[PDB]
Amino acid sequence: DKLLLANWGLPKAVLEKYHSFGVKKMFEWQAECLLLGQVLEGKNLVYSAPTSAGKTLVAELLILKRVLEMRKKALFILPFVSVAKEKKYYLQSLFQEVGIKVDGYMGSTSPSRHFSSLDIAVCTIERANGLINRLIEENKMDLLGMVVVDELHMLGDSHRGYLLELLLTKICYITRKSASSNAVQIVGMSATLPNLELVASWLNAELYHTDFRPVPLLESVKVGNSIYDSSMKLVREFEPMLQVKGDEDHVVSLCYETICDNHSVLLFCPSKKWCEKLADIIAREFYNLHHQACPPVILEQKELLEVMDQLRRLPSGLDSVLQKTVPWGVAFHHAGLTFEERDIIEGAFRQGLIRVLAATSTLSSGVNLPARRVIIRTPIFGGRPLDILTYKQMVGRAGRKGVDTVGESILICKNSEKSKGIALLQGSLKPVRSCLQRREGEEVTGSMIRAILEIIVGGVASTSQDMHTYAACTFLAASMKEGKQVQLGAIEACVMWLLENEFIQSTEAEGKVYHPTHLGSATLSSSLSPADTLDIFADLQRAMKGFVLENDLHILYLVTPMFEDWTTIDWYRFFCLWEKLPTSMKRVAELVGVEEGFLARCVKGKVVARTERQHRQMAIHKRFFTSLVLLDLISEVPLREINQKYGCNRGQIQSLQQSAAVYAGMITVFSNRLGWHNMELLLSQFQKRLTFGIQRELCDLVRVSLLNAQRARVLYASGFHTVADLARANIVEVEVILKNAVPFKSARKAVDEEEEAVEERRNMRTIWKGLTEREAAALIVEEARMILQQDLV
Amino acid sequence: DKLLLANWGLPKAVLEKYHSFGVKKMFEWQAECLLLGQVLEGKNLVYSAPTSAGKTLVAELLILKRVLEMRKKALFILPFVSVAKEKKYYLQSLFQEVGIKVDGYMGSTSPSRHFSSLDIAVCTIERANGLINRLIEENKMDLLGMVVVDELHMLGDSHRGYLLELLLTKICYITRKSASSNAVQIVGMSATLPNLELVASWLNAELYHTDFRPVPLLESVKVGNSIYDSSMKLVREFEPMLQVKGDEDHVVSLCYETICDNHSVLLFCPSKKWCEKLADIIAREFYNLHHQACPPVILEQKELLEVMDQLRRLPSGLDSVLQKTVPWGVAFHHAGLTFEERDIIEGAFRQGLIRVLAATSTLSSGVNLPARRVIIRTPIFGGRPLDILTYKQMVGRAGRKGVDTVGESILICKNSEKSKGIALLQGSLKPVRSCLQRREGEEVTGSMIRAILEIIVGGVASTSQDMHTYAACTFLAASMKEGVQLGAIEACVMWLLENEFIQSTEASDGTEGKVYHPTHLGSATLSSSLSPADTLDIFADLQRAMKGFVLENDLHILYLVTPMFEDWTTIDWYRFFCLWEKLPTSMKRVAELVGVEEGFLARCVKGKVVARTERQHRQMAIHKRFFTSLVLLDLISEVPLREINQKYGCNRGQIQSLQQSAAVYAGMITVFSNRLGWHNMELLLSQFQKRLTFGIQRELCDLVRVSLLNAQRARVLYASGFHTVADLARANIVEVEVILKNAVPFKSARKAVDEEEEAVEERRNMRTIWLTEREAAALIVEEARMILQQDLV
DNA sequence: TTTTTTGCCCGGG
DNA sequence: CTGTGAGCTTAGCGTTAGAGTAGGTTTTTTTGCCCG
Repeated sequence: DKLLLANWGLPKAVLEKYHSFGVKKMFEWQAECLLLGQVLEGKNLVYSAPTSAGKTLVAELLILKRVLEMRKKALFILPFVSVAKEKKYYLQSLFQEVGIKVDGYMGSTSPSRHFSSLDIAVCTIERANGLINRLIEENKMDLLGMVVVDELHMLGDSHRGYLLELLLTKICYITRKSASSNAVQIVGMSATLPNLELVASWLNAELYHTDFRPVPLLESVKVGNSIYDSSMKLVREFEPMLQVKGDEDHVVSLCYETICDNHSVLLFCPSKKWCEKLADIIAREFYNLHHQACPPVILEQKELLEVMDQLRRLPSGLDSVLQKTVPWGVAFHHAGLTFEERDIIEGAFRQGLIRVLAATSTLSSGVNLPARRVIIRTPIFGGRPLDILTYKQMVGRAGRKGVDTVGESILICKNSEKSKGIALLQGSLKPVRSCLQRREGEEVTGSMIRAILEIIVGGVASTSQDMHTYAACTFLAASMKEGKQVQLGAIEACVMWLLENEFIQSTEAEGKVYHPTHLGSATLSSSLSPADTLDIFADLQRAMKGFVLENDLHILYLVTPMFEDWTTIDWYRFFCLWEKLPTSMKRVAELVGVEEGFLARCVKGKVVARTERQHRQMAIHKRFFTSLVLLDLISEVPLREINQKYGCNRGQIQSLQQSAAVYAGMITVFSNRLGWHNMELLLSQFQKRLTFGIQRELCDLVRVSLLNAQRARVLYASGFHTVADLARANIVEVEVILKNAVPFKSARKAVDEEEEAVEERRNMRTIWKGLTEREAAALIVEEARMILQQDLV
Repeated sequence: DKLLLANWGLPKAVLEKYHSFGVKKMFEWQAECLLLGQVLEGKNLVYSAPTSAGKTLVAELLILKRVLEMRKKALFILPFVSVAKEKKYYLQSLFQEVGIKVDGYMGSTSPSRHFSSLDIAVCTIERANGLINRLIEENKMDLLGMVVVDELHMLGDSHRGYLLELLLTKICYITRKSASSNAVQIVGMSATLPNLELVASWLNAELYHTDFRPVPLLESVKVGNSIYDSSMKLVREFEPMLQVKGDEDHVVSLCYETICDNHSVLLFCPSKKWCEKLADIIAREFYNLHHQACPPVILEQKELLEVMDQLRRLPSGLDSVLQKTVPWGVAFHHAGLTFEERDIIEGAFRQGLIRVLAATSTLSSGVNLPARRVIIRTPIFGGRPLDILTYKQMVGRAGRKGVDTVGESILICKNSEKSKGIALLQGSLKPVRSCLQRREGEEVTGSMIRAILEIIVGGVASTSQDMHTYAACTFLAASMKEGVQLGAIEACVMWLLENEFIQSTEASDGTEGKVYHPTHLGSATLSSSLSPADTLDIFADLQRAMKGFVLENDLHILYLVTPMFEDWTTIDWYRFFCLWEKLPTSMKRVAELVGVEEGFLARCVKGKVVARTERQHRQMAIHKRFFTSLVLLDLISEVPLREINQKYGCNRGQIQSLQQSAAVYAGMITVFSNRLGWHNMELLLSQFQKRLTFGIQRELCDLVRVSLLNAQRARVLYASGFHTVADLARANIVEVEVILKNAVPFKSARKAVDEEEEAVEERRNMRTIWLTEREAAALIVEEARMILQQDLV
């Protein structure tokens, strides 16, 4: 009964919470992983097990042990905000009865407390690195007592997760420089990489690996009728029941085959367009079955009506394809949907009301959504062969906790190029290699630059000897010394780059000693990338030369998120959208460096930049086009009009809203630390406006009149009007309120002013077909009184 | 028995203060004035006495009575800040022992708490008309218990003082409107106008006027050798005691002829330069008399040992002329002297240490200095015939209240001037007339527009029928009913509509006609205390700033915060053109956006300032304000004042008039933008207002001894390390260098793409000091440790 | 021609 | 708008310059940081 969790010294509350939330006994692999000789003595640990096992239970027990016994702050680092929230509630629900002050840093969420009062901080990678920089800047690094790290195999990505090398390297360096019984214990989960012994020995960790699964997975590939296992054993020839030309690979039959068993099918797709198309086809066959009408389909239509009606509450309305599919238990789930459509369709699949769910990779990662069967539609995604890590992560969802006894998965392929499928079933992950590693013919990399930047700006390792001592702690150094048995000259080409771009200063004494500029501290405090800072700071300088206070577009530009290919841009539509801009906004285009000749060149084709002019002219226009969308969001333009106007979609929009609201807070901290306090107040005073939710005190008014919420607010800020009060107000009183609600804009033409600049000031005061307040104050009374005449009935 | 103040039943604490401050018995005209039929009952009072009488003792006893008999608040309205401050401290030391809360609103000094807390507010006219607008807007007029008006004859001054008509009209109108036992007793004091009974009848006041003064006045004209009485009766022929080179009028002998009896002289000159000439001349002859030693002048030089050193102790230094004259008890006093130099010279003259004082009109008004003999150098002043009021204000200074028995005045006149000279003695004040009156061929006057504006915007008399009911309360109407305005009232609202200060509302409450409401430009104009004639420029300057604001430097914020003046100085258009051309492109950019132009600057050198049309008339106002902005920048740029006087040609009196006015304009134009709803521009202006303070703290002034420590560099050192100069000598040069580099805002040494090299040269030249920071950081320690070995002894 | 994913901290009392 | 003496080179003798004065909040009180 060594596996019975009650023996392990858990507090009874947590034991019963595990009895509530989970299972009473650990798996045997978990009992081994906790009992590597020094792990319970505080040795660092790296381990790997399938995600269907109780992967985090080992870490959670190690978290609780250290925080009960050593009573020091712990940091839990997770790859995504959604996982960070899900795990925060789990950890709170598990530990709160013990009083462990769990909170976390993720998205816009913050503890609303100073860190030194928490016990567990749950973080995304971005905010875990940011917090450690501030612990180093505050020199409070002594507070941190543990770090826990999921998906430690992310070290090899240029986009994200290299921060996880820098983060652990900073911890190791400060510890090693102090040490040369652990100050910080590191626990890492790494999904069974090869050369995982290298990651373990780099961290001085114990290593545990198992392939144990609560349920087995039959990975297989389909070509033609033939079904092969991982060994290429032909196990079945498939029958294309419900044979139709509607799918030449008979995807419907593999789904229907499992629908006939009353089990749930998960179906990964190359694209949102293909995913949307494929869910329509499947639903039409369940329509075709039921309207022509072997096992029948069970539809549970009483619940599908509740789900499909609940989706009607959402501001954008129910998707015109979900209207076709959801009545049959067919849905699609991808990041082209809004954030709530995702949450509702996830919950409806977790309970099995939806039984077929077509999806992109958004169900591979970020949400744990297990299924009984996983179908993967092609080995090629876009123009490229599927990442074998994505393949493993997709098929890893085929297991369930006893809801079936096995998992199954099917790669679908054609008979040509079949080996490019089998290469996934027989392959394995590439060895992980740190992004710090230069190519022999190449300049230093942006992650090495940022690694070197952070230490200096925090005042750690200001000497080049200390920079070489830091670099010896990297996973690159551990990887190099293993593989070889040049980095000393890669530091120099970074420090020069940090000098030539003014992030650091050199001071004499024998040698040189380096310090942050304000452009250093600003880059670090905003936790921007240096490569992005040279675009943001170049935009900020050109505003100091002439900031248009007349309107929001110029300051939206400065706070507009930096994205690469946030959409495809139709440069001809952008050219038209710029050409028709109002005068006081076309003046913003000229001042930010948008140019007729560049848009025309981008209409006439496409450009790949070859000069520092061309490399930033793109970065100007791409940022400006993104601001034109943000301008329409704060102007409350309907999203259905934005999508048609810009080619955007309602998922891209909602992520833009969430990103802009954070950029305004970074670039306030950026300008605050460049000392540009006249720009900080303009940005901080605008951070208060760059938000998009309904002010609930107004809600019962905007519920009815569909007026712009500022009109509702002034009709609330004056006289506290409900709709039943607006029906009583005098049309002349409302006209005076509507006239004196706005910030002033004179109607006259000034001397030496173009009338095309005056017309905008008089137009901005109009309320709609050109309703002046004289007229609008009547129509608003007519609307209010005619509605009230139909609401008290 | 009615003359002895003890018999009037004062509270004994105030009797003891009057026994301390002056004569214990009232003058007979004061007892008669206080015993008009109803002035003690509460009826308004208008009275006149020569200013050397106890003119204000009447109003002081009326104040004290009503403030004790009623818990209502007195408002004491005085023509200048100097007399206002003096009256405040007098009234404080008089009433504080009774517990009456006396404070005031003057010249950028304000009470510790809002008017609700006070019993008496002593204020200038413009801060009186300010406060009265706040009492009307707050609807707190019930608090106003009494108004006491000095210099009520100023109602006819078109430049300033007509506000005393608007103020009293609005008090009378709100009294009439609300009441129609006196609600607000107005006590008015005036010089003896011909039509003073009309001013009394307008206020329904009782009238008293008398010629009694304790020291009788002899007026005379010296024409040629010959001295005439007021009747042109010859009294004496004067031959000069002193032979003097080029003293064709014997003015030096006219001074000396009473210096021989130890009596002081006050000499009024047409100009500052003519004062300095005459002070030098008179000093030369008193030196010559003593060097050749007529009776030798007694100089009391032991007392001048303080005064003349105290002028050397002053940061102005002892003026190049004052070095020569002050040892001999000759001084000059005019608006070009720094305010502390005036106070020292006033005190020495009041003590009798100075025995001849030349002055411009600055001692005719706003300063009480008596002298036995007043001499007026010409009947023509500055190309004008001298004003008969100004002459009587000058001559009124003759006679010293208790020291002397007779006052003498000599007007000096040429034989050609005789007709104009005699007319100043035989003449008398012109009848007062309100400036609200149109000339039959002229446009409606700005005094009426500001009158009609304030009622509307304050929420009073919002209908034309009420405007006619207001107009009937003016002193204009009282002037006319004794015997055209019908078009003036309607033309004003036509003007205030065409210039968007008010809103025409066609209210539906009846067919009777329109209602008028404030715009935001109305409220801003009123609550800033600006004239409508100024806010047509202050708006167009501020409106053209919104189109593109240079945050890169202070100059564009200062161009919004400078005072507005006509002929603050002469502008040498060549040394402006040569000085605009010399600006950095950081600031030559601002000149483009502000609207300064070569086609105007290079035309003023070659033509005349006469602007024929509104385009040119504003174009001139752009440039004159920009020139004032350069001077005001240099004052905050720590340019030494001796340089500024060379660079622009202003003087150390105008500079203080600019420093005092600009600090207030930073407040007014905040509130102007605040009411316009331009809350972004308000926040830039409100932050910048924190920098417009010019007094360095003496706690920092220790560091200011160091040659390299600009007040910024001293302050940031004191902020960084609270350093004594001993500690700056103790400091490490590298630590100092780090402090010097950390203190500044970041500016890039790099050039950016699509800059031009001048734009980056200005960032580099702005980062250095008049030395690179490393270089200065050595010299500063070598300087500090050179000081310390000299400072320890 | 086409996928999903992430940074900041304040203001009350 | 005026008037006349203030200013220029060699200096004996040309003609431009020149008065003084004023507007606005927030402010105190209980102080600071956790906890809004």
